[PDB]
Amino acid sequence: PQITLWKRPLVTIKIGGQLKEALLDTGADDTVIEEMSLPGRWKPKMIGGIGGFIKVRQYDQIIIEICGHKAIGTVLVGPTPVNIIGRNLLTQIGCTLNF
Amino acid sequence: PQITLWKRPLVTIKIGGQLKEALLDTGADDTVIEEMSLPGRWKPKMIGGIGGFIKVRQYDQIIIEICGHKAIGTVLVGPTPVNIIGRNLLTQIGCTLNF
Ligand SMILES: N[C@H](C(=O)Nc1cncc(F)c1CC[C@@H]1CN[C@H](COC(=O)NCC(F)(F)F)CO1)[C@@H](c1ccc(Cl)cc1)c1cc(F)cc(F)c1
Ligand SMILES: [Cl-]
Ligand SMILES: [Cl-]
Repeated sequence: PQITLWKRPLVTIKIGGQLKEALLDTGADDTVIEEMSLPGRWKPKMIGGIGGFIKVRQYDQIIIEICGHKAIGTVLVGPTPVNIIGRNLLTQIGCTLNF
Repeated sequence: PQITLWKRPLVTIKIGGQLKEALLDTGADDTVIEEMSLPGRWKPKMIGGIGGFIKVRQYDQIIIEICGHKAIGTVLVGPTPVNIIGRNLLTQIGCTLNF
């Protein structure tokens, strides 16, 4: 698909058996989801951006389905104001910016 | 151009006759630049990011070139960690997300 940017590029994702809405964010290095349980090992991480830093849990090798495309990668879980799909997963679905 | 996301989508911008580097950010509603002088009057604005909210100065109808494409619109100035080109200007340059 071709997604215009007149509104926030929100899409449905499937993660940890749950359907959620998330923002396709080219400015994010990482994928960050609001509090939820994920299986496996995790380690703490700090991520920064506008407003400063938040502490999150880093889960590796998490399968995700984004707008119907399956991928795998690291998923961070913590107090983000919005679920964001960052570059680490956007690359896997072949997402590019075009102008 | 077509920009992949294996690395940060950093581009050159020109504002106030000066070249700067900025991130093309589909997750950002607005465009926010690090401290600099801009002409005219400004209005107050609060923006929220991954770590919370920050106060910025809102300047309207600012001429800005983004990766060689001319835009004229709102630019926020404040304590952002990186210069961000958000949707307000990505739409002016005809940028879309594609996969
Ligand atoms: N309204 C909010 C917004 O648009 N804020 C905004 C506006 N204009 C310029 C900006 F910059 C911003 C800050 C966000 C941008 C998003 N992409 C980058 C993320 O990357 C890093 O954090 N670090 C990497 C590096 F930036 F440092 F490089 C840079 O921060 C929006 C939002 C809030 C937080 C986040 Cl995370 C993403 C989106 C939102 C809030 C909500 F509650 C519900 C929603 F649907 C949408
Ligand atoms: Cl990853
Ligand atoms: Cl590729």
